[PDB]
Amino acid sequence: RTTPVSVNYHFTRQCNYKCGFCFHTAKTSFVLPLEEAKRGLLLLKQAGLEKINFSGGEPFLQDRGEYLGKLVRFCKEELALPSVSIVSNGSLIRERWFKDYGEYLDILAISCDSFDEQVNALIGRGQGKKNHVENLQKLRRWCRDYKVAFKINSVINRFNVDEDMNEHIKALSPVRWKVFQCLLIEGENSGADALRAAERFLISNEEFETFLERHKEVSCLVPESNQKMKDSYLILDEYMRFLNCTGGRKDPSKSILDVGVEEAIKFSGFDEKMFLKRGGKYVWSKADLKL
Ligand SMILES: Nc1ccn([C@@H]2O[C@H](COP(=O)(O)OP(=O)(O)OP(=O)(O)O)[C@@H](O)[C@H]2O)c(=O)n1
Ligand SMILES: Nc1ncnc2c1ncn2[C@@H]1O[C@H](CSCC[C@H](N)C(=O)O)[C@@H](O)[C@H]1O
Ligand code: SF4
Ligand SMILES: [Cl-]
Ligand SMILES: [Cl-]
Repeated sequence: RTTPVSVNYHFTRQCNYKCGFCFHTAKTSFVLPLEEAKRGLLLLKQAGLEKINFSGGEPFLQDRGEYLGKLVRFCKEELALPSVSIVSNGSLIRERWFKDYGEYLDILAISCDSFDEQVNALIGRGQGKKNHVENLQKLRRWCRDYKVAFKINSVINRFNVDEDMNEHIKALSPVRWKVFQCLLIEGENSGADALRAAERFLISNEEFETFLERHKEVSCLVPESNQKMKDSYLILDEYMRFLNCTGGRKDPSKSILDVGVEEAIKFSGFDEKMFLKRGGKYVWSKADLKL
């Protein structure tokens, strides 16, 4: 009964950053061959896909960004998907990629948890070599130049919960600013079998709400508490298995490449009502936006 309208494909678990709360960790080095990823994406389109978001891991890592670029163009041009988006740490994105693939990308989301360099060092977002605020503005201006909608994602955690980001976010003029409460996922950032330990990053719901109220002036803010975020996505892992988070883990279905979309998605644990409640359906085609 679940139509895969908007799906996240975490095609790699490799990353070049070390965020201490990371909930999608470097557990394998498996990435599908490009042709098999395309086959899976076609299956999703035949099942009703409208929006694909490429995630990870850091999606720009694979084949020096060309794997991601080829999938972006395939989805936009061959599948005719209404929306093709990416969530990225932004560290590896070069102007050449915009020249080659930007036409086909609706939305580029860059994760930015703080505009303070010491906070980003506490979190593990890079090694502070780049001027982070300038790099974000550089990507934002390339999104302007190459006509891609710009989005920012922030994880609200112990180290940025008191931060005032109003001016910095407005200066980047995003179409969408997703504000996530830091989320615990067993086997990723919690428990004995996890590469990360997010407990020391967590904040209460009350603290999260205080952050939201501080940023009411930002029109593009989309808030996601733990309850709004945990089960409200369709998440495909690097084997194109749906990850079910209803048990606090990322429990994989069988692969859509083996059993098909309809069989696998029955085990996704997707909460469609919450997907809608958090604003998961929106004007997501850049051709329908005013950039
Ligand atoms: N329990 C969860 C919930 C979400 N995610 C991942 O967290 C990221 C959230 O990024 P977001 O910008 O919200 O994803 P989109 O699908 O692009 O969001 P939207 O379409 O609402 O803009 C996604 O890769 C999602 O799959 C996750 O790994 N585990
Ligand atoms: N424990 C956690 N709770 C909430 N959001 C988290 C999280 N760990 C990671 N995220 C967010 O989930 C999204 C996808 S993470 C993978 C994409 C890319 N490496 C990136 O960081 O943007 C990012 O916006 C990231 O900041
Ligand atoms: S949240 Fe940080 S560590 Fe996790 S995949 Fe994104 S950049 Fe990498
Ligand atoms: Cl079609
Ligand atoms: Cl919320």
